[PDB]
Amino acid sequence: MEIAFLLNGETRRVRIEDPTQSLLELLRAEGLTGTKEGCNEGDCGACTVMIRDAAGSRAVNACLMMLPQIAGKALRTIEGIAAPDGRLHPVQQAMIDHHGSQCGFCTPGFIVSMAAAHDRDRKDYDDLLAGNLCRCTGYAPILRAAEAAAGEPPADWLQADAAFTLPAFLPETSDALADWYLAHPEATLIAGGTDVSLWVTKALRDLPEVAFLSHCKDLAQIRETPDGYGIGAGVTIAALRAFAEGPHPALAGLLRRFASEQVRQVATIGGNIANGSPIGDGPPALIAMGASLTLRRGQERRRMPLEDFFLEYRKQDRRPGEFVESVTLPKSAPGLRCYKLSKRFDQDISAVCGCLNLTLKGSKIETARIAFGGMAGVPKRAAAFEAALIGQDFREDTIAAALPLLAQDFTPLSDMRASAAYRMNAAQAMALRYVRELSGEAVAVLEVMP
Amino acid sequence: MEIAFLLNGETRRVRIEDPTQSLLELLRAEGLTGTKEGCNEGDCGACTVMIRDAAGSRAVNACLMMLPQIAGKALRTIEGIAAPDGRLHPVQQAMIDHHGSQCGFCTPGFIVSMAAAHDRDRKDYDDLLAGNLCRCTGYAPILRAAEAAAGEPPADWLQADAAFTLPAFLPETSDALADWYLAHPEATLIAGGTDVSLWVTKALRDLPEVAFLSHCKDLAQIRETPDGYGIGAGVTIAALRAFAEGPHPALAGLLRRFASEQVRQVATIGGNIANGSPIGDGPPALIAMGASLTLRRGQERRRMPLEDFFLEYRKQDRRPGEFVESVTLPKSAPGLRCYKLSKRFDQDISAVCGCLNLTLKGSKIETARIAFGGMAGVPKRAAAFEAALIGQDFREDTIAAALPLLAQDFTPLSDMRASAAYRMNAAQAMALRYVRELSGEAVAVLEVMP
Amino acid sequence: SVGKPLPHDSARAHVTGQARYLDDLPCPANTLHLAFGLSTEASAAITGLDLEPVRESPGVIAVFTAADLPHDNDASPAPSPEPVLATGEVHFVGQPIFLVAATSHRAARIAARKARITYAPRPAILTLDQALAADSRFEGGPVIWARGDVETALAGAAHLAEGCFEIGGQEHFYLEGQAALALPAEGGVVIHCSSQHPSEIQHKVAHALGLAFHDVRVEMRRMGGGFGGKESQGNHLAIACAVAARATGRPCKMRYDRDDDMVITGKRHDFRIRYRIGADASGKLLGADFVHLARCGWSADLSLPVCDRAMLHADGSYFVPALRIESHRLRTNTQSNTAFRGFGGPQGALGMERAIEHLARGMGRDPAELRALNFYDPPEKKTQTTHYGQEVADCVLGELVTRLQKSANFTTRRAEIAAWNSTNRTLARGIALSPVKFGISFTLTHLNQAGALVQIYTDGSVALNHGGTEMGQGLHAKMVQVAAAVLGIDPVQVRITATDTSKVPNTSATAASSGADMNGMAVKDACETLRGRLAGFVAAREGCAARDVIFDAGQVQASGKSWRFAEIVAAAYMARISLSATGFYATPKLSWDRLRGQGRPFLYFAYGAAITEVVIDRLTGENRILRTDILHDAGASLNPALDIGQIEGAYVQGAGWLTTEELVWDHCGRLMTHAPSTYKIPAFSDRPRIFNVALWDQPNREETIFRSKAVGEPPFLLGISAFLALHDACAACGPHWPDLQAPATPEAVLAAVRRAEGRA
Amino acid sequence: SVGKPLPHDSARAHVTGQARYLDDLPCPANTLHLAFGLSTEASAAITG
Amino acid sequence: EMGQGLHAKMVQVAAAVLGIDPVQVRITATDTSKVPNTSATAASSGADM
Amino acid sequence: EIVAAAYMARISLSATGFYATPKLSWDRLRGQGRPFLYFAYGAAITEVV
Ligand SMILES: Cc1cc2nc3c(=O)[nH]c(=O)nc-3n(C[C@H](O)[C@H](O)[C@H](O)COP(=O)(O)OP(=O)(O)OC[C@H]3O[C@@H](n4cnc5c(N)ncnc54)[C@H](O)[C@@H]3O)c2cc1C
Ligand SMILES: Cc1cc2nc3c(=O)[nH]c(=O)nc-3n(C[C@H](O)[C@H](O)[C@H](O)COP(=O)(O)OP(=O)(O)OC[C@H]3O[C@@H](n4cnc5c(N)ncnc54)[C@H](O)[C@@H]3O)c2cc1C
Ligand SMILES: Nc1nc2c(c(=O)[nH]1)N[C@H]1C(S)=C(S)[C@@H](COP(=O)(O)O)O[C@H]1N2
Ligand SMILES: Nc1nc2c(c(=O)[nH]1)N[C@H]1C(S)=C(S)[C@@H](COP(=O)(O)O)O[C@H]1N2
Ligand SMILES: O=c1nc2[nH][nH]cc-2c(=O)[nH]1
Ligand SMILES: O=c1nc2[nH][nH]cc-2c(=O)[nH]1
Ligand code: FES
Ligand code: FES
Ligand code: FES
Ligand code: FES
Ligand SMILES: [Ca+2]
Repeated sequence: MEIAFLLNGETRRVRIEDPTQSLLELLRAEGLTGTKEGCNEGDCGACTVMIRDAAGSRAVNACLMMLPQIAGKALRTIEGIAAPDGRLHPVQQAMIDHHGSQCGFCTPGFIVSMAAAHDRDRKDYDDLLAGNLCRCTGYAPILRAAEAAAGEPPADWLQADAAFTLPAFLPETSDALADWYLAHPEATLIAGGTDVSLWVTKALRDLPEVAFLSHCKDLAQIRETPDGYGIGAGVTIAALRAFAEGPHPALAGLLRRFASEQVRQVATIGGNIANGSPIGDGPPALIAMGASLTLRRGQERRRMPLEDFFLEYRKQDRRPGEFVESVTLPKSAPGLRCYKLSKRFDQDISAVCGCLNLTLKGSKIETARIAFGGMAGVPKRAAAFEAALIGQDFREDTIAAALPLLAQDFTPLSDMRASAAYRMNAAQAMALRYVRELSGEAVAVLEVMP
Repeated sequence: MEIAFLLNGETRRVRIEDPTQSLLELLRAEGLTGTKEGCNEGDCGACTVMIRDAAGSRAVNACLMMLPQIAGKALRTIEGIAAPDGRLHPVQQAMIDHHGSQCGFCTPGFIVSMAAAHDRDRKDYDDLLAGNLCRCTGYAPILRAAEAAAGEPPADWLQADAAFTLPAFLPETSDALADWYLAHPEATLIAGGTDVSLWVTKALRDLPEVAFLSHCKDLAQIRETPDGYGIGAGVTIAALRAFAEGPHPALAGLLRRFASEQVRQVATIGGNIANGSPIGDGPPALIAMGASLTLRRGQERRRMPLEDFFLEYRKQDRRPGEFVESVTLPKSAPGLRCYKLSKRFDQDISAVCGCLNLTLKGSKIETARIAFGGMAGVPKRAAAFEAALIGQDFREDTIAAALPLLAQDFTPLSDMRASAAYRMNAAQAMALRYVRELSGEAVAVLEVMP
Repeated sequence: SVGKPLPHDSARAHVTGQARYLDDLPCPANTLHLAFGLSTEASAAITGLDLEPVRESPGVIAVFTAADLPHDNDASPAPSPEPVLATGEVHFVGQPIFLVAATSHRAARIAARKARITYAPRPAILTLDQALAADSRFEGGPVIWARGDVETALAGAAHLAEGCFEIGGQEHFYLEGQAALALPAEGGVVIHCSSQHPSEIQHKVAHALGLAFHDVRVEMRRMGGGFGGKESQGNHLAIACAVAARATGRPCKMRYDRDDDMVITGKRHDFRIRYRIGADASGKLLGADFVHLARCGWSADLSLPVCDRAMLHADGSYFVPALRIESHRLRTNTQSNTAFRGFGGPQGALGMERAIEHLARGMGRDPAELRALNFYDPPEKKTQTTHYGQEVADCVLGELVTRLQKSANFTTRRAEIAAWNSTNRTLARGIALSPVKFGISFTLTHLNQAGALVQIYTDGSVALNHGGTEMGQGLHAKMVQVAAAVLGIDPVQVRITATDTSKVPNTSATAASSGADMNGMAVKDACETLRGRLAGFVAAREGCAARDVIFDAGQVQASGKSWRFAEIVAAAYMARISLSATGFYATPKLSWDRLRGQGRPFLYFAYGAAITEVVIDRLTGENRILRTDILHDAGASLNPALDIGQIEGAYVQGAGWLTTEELVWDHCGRLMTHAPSTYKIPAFSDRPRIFNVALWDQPNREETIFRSKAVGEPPFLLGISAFLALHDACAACGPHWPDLQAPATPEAVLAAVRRAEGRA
Repeated sequence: SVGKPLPHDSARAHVTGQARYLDDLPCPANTLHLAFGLSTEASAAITG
Repeated sequence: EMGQGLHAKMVQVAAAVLGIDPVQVRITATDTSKVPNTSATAASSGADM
Repeated sequence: EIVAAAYMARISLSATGFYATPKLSWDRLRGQGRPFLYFAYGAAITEVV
């Protein structure tokens, strides 16, 4: 199978014989030695490269992304950030003038992230660079660079890629997909591939029978519905974030800390769901705001409430040949609030994810949607707490008084991330937060300005 | 097409896609970088390698030898001359002990030649080594090394190779040959390939439709006949030399200076003849001794006297699909005498090669066969000179008086090797040498001892 | 040139991705790749080792075992051995047991996992107490040093504080991973690696192959980060690479995948520190008694020097009339710990730091005056000494802290914070100030030497070469700068070359923040010889005296005439004056005795101070640094930009160490945190929102390269201030001792809050 | 040592083909190889 | 070294002057980053100098 | 043993060396001078046929 793409301005056609190869490896094996490998697991950014296509351009990690995924896109690595004539991009001079590097190794990474940010005039540096670790400099000199270079005309040569294009299965339509999956129930569906690639890079696994879904425009749509919004499984977490900024700030606020921009740009909500991990951050929130999920098999089409999709740790309500096609969210849920607790704020896995949604009949608690990630083999609402909560008055003390229920709703693990006592204690702590927050008290450490 | 051979003790099977490639190249691209390239033309010996099969073992130039030729053979390169446990071969130690290397570059080749000579207890070093040039040492140290190693038991590890094997066409019998050639008259026959390889290495030419003759045992035989000896076309000059040492010392003597041992072990008399050069050293001698040549097409078989095979420079009495099958020599010819004349004695091309055979009726000249290479577009007898010679007395003054007839027999050219006047005068001189010789006087510089 | 803020020598190259690190170098097509197969037990005998599945794995070429090792099998940086491949038994999960060379990294990795290994397990020692119990230790018993008589001091003391607390390790996480390559080169090898110590890589490879040192050449041009992680664990890779090479006939490269790297290499020594400290009524310390339990791992590595340094820093920044340390270096079945920025120092310092703070809370005093009151005296009869007896004659701590507090608006802020706290019930801010005094030089004395070799070509350009290694810290630029300064020409004419034991021999590892101090001298020494030759020549030529020939700005001037440096060199060339030289340097004044704990192991100390302010969340412990202000003394800096940078980066790393960085093992010894997804270094947004860093600009008393001061490790200790502040915040939440352990993760903080709140 | 008749420094390596000369050095797969194209005139102006 | 024995003679001088056996001395490749500004090896002067 | 001891005593074990032949001076254009340090000699008797 043959695909084509632009590589640093030049057209390239390649014979894929192993569809599972990461972009990081094609690259170095071609001698484009500039993209470094620092962890090969998604967290370091040292492999960041810039892709582009009709949706625009973004920076993503080459280590997670496999070849077939870049078909027809334009790719730009560090060695092609500078202009053909040799002129440095404003982002490089900046880094030079500001001492943004010491050991060097994390640099191509930042430059590519910085460039791509520059190309779209984005300036939310902390979030944009979350995904680029540097162990040398403290970061400070890098912020100066970014800032300093933002007052500089975008690189023309990088925008020219826009004009472009104008073994393993690559469906273009949800139909095509459903047909084929149906025949190959056992296949390995790859979307973003941000969880699947660790099976090849770390577990050294080998996957035959593979299909890539990131080419199904129709599976990655955001549709306004009579009664909510229809989210396609292939929608990217970055995208989902962008959309939520309006009708679901809380959800948006959560996604902010869902991996890094480099993963968010290709990681999918479908995926985050289909993965099925009790530490997924999507499910808790969605469950809190009580969204629904839609499966699909051929032409058939079930449709449960999300929380019900999860039976047991490592096991879901999915039939042979059955695949996740979308989820649906209400038009609104002001009651939502989401808590993510981890060792470190950015790009980290949840010890516990607290998602709360309470409806009021003035001072009285009408409805209680309460979900948690990471307190059980599965994400799940906290029934006994929920229960004991209905009808009571919405004040701190009532809540204070129901906490214990949580220890019956759940019996959390212990592990490198955090001890069960703490995970527990923290779940409880989240609910006190929820009252204090709704009652207008200051509560969040990330909102304190110096 | 796939062939097999033993490489420094190990069995190796290779896929031939280009049958014209040289052993010297396979060798290097495999990285057996010890075999050097110093002229790629056959003259230096720096690429000498040792082959072995049932006839025994010999040293030959890998730059002249193409791959299909070593099939079923046992190949030893410099990197395999020392035993597997690291012991150096008697010859190596000797070279170290006697300072037989300065620059180093011509060394692996001398070692290979030296070893192969040791293998067979051969001791004629000046001849064995004529084909290994060295620019640094003066040769003397090498003869000391050769000499000091001969007193040492042969390497057991090299002898063990004897136990072995016990697109491009490769005939095993003269029949298969005749058939195939007949259908492919335009094919390029390659025997020893010491003349054909320079079309590929220096002219950079490319040959499609190729057949290798060195695998027709039946084409390389020496058969005793009622009225002479029947020499196969594939018989090597080395081989021919050895056979003639008895019944045709003069021919043998000549062949001692026909190229070098390395070339002599694979160059064939058939080829010498089919190449058709006016400087070939074979023809004049055979002509003088009056040998005849047999051609063969399919099952047909012509048969003229040798001189008649050469019509014009670069043009022979050869029919489409006809090939040279053997030559036949008388059982004896005591009158033959052969003169080679060049710039340097060993491994050199003749400026003039003169062969003379006179039969006598006591003091009277009965027959006179007199032939020359290098004085015309073709090897030819010297008719006017021969004629005027019969009936006269065999004394120096009658010869002296007939000399000018040679100027009528030949009109020699001029070139880098020698001027016309010198070629001519030399021819004449050879005649005088012949009387003087047969008349018992001292006349060859190569037989004077210090 | 020395003194100007010029950029790193490979800035542009870093920034366009042309700088090459080891895995980028081009190498022959037949190069093989290697990967170790590791033990899965913490402690056992190996009982069967079937590798057939290994040899049979695709692309594999050779497989290796201790028995295949042709000579030594030992990568330890110290006189007791540490096998590169396991000899019969394993000692921690991770220990490499055999070695695979296949035609590709993955391939090798894949094969490394197919072995069939049988073990006869044994009781394992994984915790300090276990160690202690079983007397599992190094150096046949603890090391004790004592100055004065503490128990006496403390028994009669107006104020007192006893306390015990944990300090966790830290994984380097250098962005470029361990790595190396070896190329058979007729008779010998040439190794390229990513190491801080090529001269040792030489020694170990040589011994591994049975070759005299001269047949082994290590070249190393740049590492992507090292922080000590590469002071010694570069050995196993080089050895395996050279050994596979000698056998297979071909080049062999090896690089650890991240996961392997974290499981096999060591980390910073985690410490348990137990202290009693006491003072006067006016606050002057009376004595401090300390016990250090340090987790070293299954072999010695550099534990010895490390623990020596922490003892050596147990006085923190204060003068103490009596002080005792009892230092156990406990052996345990886990990764063999090793150097990390600071090399023990931070552990010892934080020791005294925690205590003095505990002391202060004890007497309701303000920590800052308490400290300020006990700093060593400024310079200028009888100077004070440290407990090892080295005069401290250059402590500018009093001045500096003062200056910092003013510039940081310390007092006022402190109040603003109290207020703010009293109005909040879910959040509390906290702020702290901590000082730093760090000694400069290897404690193993004879390592303090360096060499350089310098060449001047006829077109006037220059090639500098020295023993250091550039791991991102700007060493090369400083050395370029010094050289251009001494020869009198513009830096642009000076090119740096790669570190190469065949050019400067017998080097020490680049460490102990001694890179620049010493190499600097050495280069200066070479350049001085060269300049010497030029002046001699100019002088005779232009009749007159050498010392009046002047080299400045690329120009030479003598007897009123002037010429371009090039023109001088060409002429010296024509005159046949050698233009090449070596240069060497040895730090003077040092002598001390490890066993006695007495001497002058250091040339001078480095200082600085930091005031960090943070906030924490009383419910979950989430938290973060809002602002930091530092003022640090880099001597007469050789390059202020370059120095500010080390200061900023070190701070972050330092804080990183006491906040989210956490190592965890499971009950069977397995490293649970072995990958960035579970070991969490400071991410961009953890940078302090307001980060002011500035330098104390004062010459060094001692005669160092342009009176500059080492600046690579010291600043790392400024991280303490963050922990201190984190603890100020807890303290603000209740009236009890928060007893905050390190690392301060949020769980950890939340625990401190509760203690102080008295809710358990 | 000066004065003794000792062998050349690379004699063992000459004699077993291990001494590498420039074309024997291993080099990256992507290495290119060159050759000049030459004048066939003793003296002339190059016109095209 | 071009076949003329220069590196042995140089190893020899070195071993003599240092007082140790030649085996302990290994020669390295000529390299202009190690000894600079050299003349071509010629004029039969390689070893003299 | 000496060397190791020196290393521990911290003595540089590295050194460059240099040399320039003395006594030379001569002038091409005039054809006068001492262009050479000394002269090499020898003799050879050859016999041929
Ligand atoms: C660096 C890093 C940081 C991360 N941070 C977070 C985070 O903070 N929070 C979090 O929740 N996760 C995080 N993750 C993991 C996260 O689940 C995934 O990265 C992502 O959400 C899954 O998107 P994806 O398309 O790549 O899933 P894929 O990798 O494409 O894999 C999805 C899994 O589900 C299957 N699948 C995919 N699509 C479908 C389909 N629609 N129907 C049925 N099955 C399907 C795939 O077979 C695979 O089994 C992180 C991962 C890494 C790489
Ligand atoms: C280093 C060197 C030195 C040499 N020195 C001499 C010298 O001393 N004197 C001298 O005479 N020559 C010399 N030669 C070449 C001489 O012809 C050949 O070296 C040898 O005699 C040709 O033998 P061949 O088997 O290699 O012919 P090939 O090279 O195999 O080919 C000879 C020609 O004959 C054709 N051919 C071969 N066999 C037959 C067949 N039986 N029937 C029809 N056509 C056939 C081939 O197509 C080719 O056209 C020298 C060559 C070299 C490389
Ligand atoms: N950027 C960067 N800086 C660094 C390191 C590093 O690996 N990268 N290693 C540290 C350690 S452990 C030391 S001991 C000093 C070395 O600085 P120096 O060479 O001048 O002594 O670098 C410190 N600074
Ligand atoms: N074996 C060998 N000897 C040789 C040469 C050579 O290439 N190989 N070059 C000659 C020339 S031109 C010189 S100038 C000398 C060099 O001797 P020296 O280097 O010791 O000055 O090599 C002479 N002898
Ligand atoms: O005293 C030392 N200090 C060091 N810092 N980094 C490495 C060091 C070492 O070996 N010794
Ligand atoms: O006088 C010279 N003699 C030489 N011999 N070989 C090289 C020489 C040179 O440059 N000059
Ligand atoms: S290698 Fe670290 S994110 Fe790709
Ligand atoms: S400069 Fe070293 S990691 Fe960024
Ligand atoms: S290379 Fe010269 S004879 Fe083959
Ligand atoms: S040793 Fe140099 S060519 Fe023979
Ligand atoms: Ca490490």
